[PDB]
Amino acid sequence: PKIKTVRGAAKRFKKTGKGGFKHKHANLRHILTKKATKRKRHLRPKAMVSKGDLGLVIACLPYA
Amino acid sequence: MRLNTLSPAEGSKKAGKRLGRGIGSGLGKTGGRGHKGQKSRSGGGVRRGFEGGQMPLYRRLPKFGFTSRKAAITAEIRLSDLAKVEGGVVDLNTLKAANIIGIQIEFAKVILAGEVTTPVTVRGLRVTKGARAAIEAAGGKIEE
Amino acid sequence: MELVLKDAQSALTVSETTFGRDFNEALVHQVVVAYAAGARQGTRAQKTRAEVTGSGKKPWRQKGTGRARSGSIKSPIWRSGGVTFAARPQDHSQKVNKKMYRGALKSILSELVRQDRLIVVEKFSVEAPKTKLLAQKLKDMALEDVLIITGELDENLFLAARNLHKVDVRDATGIDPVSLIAFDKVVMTADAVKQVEEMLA
Amino acid sequence: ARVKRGVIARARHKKILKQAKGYYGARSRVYRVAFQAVIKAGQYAYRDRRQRKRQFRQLWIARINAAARQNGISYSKFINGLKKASVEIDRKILADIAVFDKVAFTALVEKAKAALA
RNA sequence: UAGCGGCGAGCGAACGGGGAGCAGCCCAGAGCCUGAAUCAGUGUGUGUGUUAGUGGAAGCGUCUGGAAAGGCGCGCGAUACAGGGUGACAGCCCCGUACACAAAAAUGCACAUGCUGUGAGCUCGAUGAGUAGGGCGGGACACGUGGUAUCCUGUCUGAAUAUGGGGGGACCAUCCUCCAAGGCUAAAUACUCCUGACUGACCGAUAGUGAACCAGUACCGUGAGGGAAAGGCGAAAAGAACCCCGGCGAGGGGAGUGAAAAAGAACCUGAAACCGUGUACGUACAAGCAGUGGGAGCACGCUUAGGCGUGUGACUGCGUACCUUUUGUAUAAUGGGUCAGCGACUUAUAUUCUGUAGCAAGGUUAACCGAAUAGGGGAGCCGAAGGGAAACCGAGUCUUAACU
Ligand SMILES: [Mg+2]
Ligand SMILES: [Mg+2]
Ligand SMILES: [Mg+2]
Ligand SMILES: [Mg+2]
Ligand SMILES: [Mg+2]
Ligand SMILES: [Mg+2]
Ligand SMILES: [Mg+2]
Ligand SMILES: [Mg+2]
Ligand SMILES: [Mg+2]
Ligand SMILES: [Mg+2]
Ligand SMILES: [Mg+2]
Ligand SMILES: [Mg+2]
Ligand SMILES: [Mg+2]
Ligand SMILES: [Mg+2]
Ligand SMILES: [Mg+2]
Ligand SMILES: [Mg+2]
Ligand SMILES: [Mg+2]
Repeated sequence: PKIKTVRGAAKRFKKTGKGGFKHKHANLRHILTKKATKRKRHLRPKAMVSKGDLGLVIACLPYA
Repeated sequence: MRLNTLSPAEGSKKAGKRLGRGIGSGLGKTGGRGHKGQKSRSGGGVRRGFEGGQMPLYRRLPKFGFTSRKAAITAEIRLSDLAKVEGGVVDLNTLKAANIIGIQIEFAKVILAGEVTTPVTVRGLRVTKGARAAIEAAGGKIEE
Repeated sequence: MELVLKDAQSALTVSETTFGRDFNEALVHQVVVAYAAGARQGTRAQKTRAEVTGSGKKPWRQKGTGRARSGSIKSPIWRSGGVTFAARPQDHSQKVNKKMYRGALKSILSELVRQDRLIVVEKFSVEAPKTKLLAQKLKDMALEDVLIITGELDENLFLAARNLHKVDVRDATGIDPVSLIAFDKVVMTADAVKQVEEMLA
Repeated sequence: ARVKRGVIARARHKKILKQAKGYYGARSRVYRVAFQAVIKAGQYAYRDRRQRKRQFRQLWIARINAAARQNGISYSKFINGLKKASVEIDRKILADIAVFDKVAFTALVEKAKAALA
């Protein structure tokens, strides 16, 4: 039997064709941001071949 | 000619011999050539039971949310593997024995995968830029 | 191809035994072994029970008297109960695919080459219930008690074949890897069920 | 299924237990010897053997000294003469000859003494 | 998994799919026809189990041995050679095993029925209110009041009544589907106090039941309660007549038995810790983890020398056991009186790598069925397509007005 912390993926979750999860950024966005436009410029998720370790505790099937 | 020297020498089952190397790992224990503590011998993983500075916070950090799509799965038609296998009753509906979609779905698509044949007239909705032409060696139809 | 110089009837046939193949042990090993512990819907083994006449808790206090940190009449370390681990019944029983079981079986014509690939007829004068002289027809190979077995895609009456580990009947879709290479003399000649595939007799 | 570890029992123990140069007490009575006595020897023999080739080395060259310095001039100057002499020069243990065949040795002393520039 | 969740532990459905499996009925009523299929109790009978049972195959000589069951040689039986037994390991001795036979009586269950109950079946009926919703407080659904459907009700109220009414997850409309507030129901399904028959890569008396033993005993607690140790002579007792020492004892010596008493009853094998008796070397000016390297000498067996094996070890070079824990240990830190025997990284499901093996753009089955490891079964699972949150696009695709 194996429950996979549904919140682990209930936030930042997907496996690119290579496998590497595209994590995500955030920091200021939507919490309180006013200052610094470019800073805010956010982008679109990446990884940490340093944390993808744990960031893998989950996984299971090709879901969405 | 049997040798009365007290023996034979035939053939049967005396072994298959092999399957996988490394079929053992000091396991069952580790009581052996030394003071093998186990727990690899620090002092704070005794009965393991520990996974701390846990695997959640500061790395499972903030969120970029997600509606978690509705539209069933609706897997893509299949790897352009029509004809000589979709029954042959060209178009496509489900019970197929070399590229099937599973009946619980609804919509289809096609994608531009591998080969076709030529006989294959696909209504049954949706064409990919390519599959339109890929199945130009055929009858593109499409009822949607 | 052929089936080697013959006694009893005619000689042999040109069929296919799925080629006849070579042998890769990797298979037989994993396959015959997989078979041992196969009549195993479960099986005994409870000599365990870390929880015995475990009646009552703690004997000596914790502190005092010295004699070390005592606790629980059932203690594994102690004398009468508690087997630290051990286990339940449990399955053991494996699971072989099909491609493997059905995988490269027989080779008796290939290695026990000179030993077996015989084919005559099922033994019919064989009168209903009797073995008083099944030694009769067992001169039809004269190849003696030599483990030996059979198949005739027809449970018949043949069963007057009881003898410690002498000869056997085992018929129907019931080949059996072990019992194959567990004998040395296994003329099958279930006649027709020797079909390239469905030679399950 | 079973183990009755009791058969590899003394088979494991007698094994060493057979270390009774007396030793003494359980030092060959029980398992105090365990290894704490045999594992002992079992190391003493390593070095304090390995040691001998320097324990019989210094030995000879005490005698070797007493000899040549009893004919005049000692194990220091002595060897010097000897070494300055290619095919003409061998080395101790046999430079023990000074105890079974003096004159032989006493002759070597010569050849050494004279080689001396 | 979709959801729920200090969206934090952890909680997890259903739709739908494969199968085990299969059945629907009465009341809320009058009239008709009239005891009718319907269950259920009871007597009976067969079926079939259960409780006693019956009969059941073939061998001898010959060798060692106390004993043959084995060795050599020849001979039978064989749905029986499964197992147990007998003076050691037996298809042939002894109970069996296959195999075929059974039960005056009793009851299991099935069928057929007698009794009594019950009512079948058509005609005009008739469709379950202090009940559905609801305000309030809890409680049930994976679902924590949340935009929360839906199920209960403490409480306070309270409808339509079938050209009416509930559900389709807040809510409205729409269409789809279904009739609540009254009851009955086989089966697949859960279970071990027992009974019978079969089985074990499950134990072998610190194992296994606490208990192979007159064991929940003796034992300790006012109690509730708690909780042991303790198997073996031999093949048959043939359990040791009689004599001797002794105290009309212990105990023991002869003698008898017997293959053996070195088998003597505290009894099979009989290890260890521990204590005696015999003999040899060492030992009464000698310093310490007691061993190591020398190594004399004696005691001993040796080689028609050749400087040997063995116990010994005067004397002399080094030289402060281990464990564990620590920057670090002779350590004046723990841990060990010594032996003997138990005594701790297993197990199951699930993932992810490695080796390996089998098929390959494929690989594989689950529950289940089974002339039970076979085949049957592809529900389904994984991979060949990625991207965007998602609509959706697709070898693309995001991002942006953007084509960069
Ligand atoms: Mg240790
Ligand atoms: Mg430790
Ligand atoms: Mg499918
Ligand atoms: Mg308590
Ligand atoms: Mg026990
Ligand atoms: Mg199969
Ligand atoms: Mg040196
Ligand atoms: Mg809960
Ligand atoms: Mg009888
Ligand atoms: Mg409809
Ligand atoms: Mg016991
Ligand atoms: Mg015993
Ligand atoms: Mg005895
Ligand atoms: Mg002295
Ligand atoms: Mg010596
Ligand atoms: Mg350290
Ligand atoms: Mg200490």
